[PDB]
Amino acid sequence: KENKKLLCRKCKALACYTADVRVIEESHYTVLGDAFKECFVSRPHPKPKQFSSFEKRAKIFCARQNCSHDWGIHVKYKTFEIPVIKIESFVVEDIATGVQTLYSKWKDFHFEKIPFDPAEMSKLEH
Amino acid sequence: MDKENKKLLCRKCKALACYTADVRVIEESHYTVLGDAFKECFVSRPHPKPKQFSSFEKRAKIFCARQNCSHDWGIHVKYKTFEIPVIKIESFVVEDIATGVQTLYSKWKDFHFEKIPFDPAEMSKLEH
RNA sequence: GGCGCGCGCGCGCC
RNA sequence: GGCGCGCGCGCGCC
Ligand SMILES: [Zn+2]
Ligand SMILES: [Zn+2]
Repeated sequence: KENKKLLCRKCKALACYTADVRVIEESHYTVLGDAFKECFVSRPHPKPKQFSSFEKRAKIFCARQNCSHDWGIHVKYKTFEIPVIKIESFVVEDIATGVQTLYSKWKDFHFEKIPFDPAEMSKLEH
Repeated sequence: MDKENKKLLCRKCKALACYTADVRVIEESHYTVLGDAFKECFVSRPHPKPKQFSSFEKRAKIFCARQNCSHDWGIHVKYKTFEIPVIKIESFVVEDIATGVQTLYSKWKDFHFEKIPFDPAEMSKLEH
């Protein structure tokens, strides 16, 4: 349906749009685009682990000045290296009303959840 | 012997608070404790945001009597003609007497024991 | 990241 | 007190 914005919960800076969100295995969420990479920084995860289909390499934080709010992790998924965000760190804002809402779990936030597609990235990267 | 009775220990200092046998439930939601033995285990002071709700008149927040703990245990209310303490299971360690196993419950609804309903006749029979 | 629990605390409703 | 929500810190399992 309509498009929404994701704002950092701590500093409230624009993070990304739900239009660029892709769902893996119906439970993990990543964001497509090179623009988004400017929004977060990556750093060594203290306790690296491997679950489901990923290999946890680091945690990502808000790229902003004094913010650095924990946004999620960065992993290895198949032939890719992608960030994985937790809805709990962001504020969802309806673009046409300014109405903001907070979700604790991805399952409680109902929007168009488009599945992650490897062919969708090799088309934008090649 | 009844091997369902449980001890309630202050979560912060581990001191004995009371037994589940002395616990009475008001309106299927609020839990209070019977007897003076329990009255010696806590202290109280006026509540910040309180008073009227349900059939209660929140008259104070109660804490663990141990001067080196003072853990929050609940509140004291005016219920009908009585003045009673109301406790939150979230503040205690549940220890099963028969096996010593300790458990932590965040909600009364999760703690399963023989829940005896509060009854004024009981209150009275013990006052005279 | 998902799920779960713990510790400390704030706010609303009754 | 019950119920809901949020803030900060930590742990377990995958
Ligand atoms: Zn931020
Ligand atoms: Zn204590």
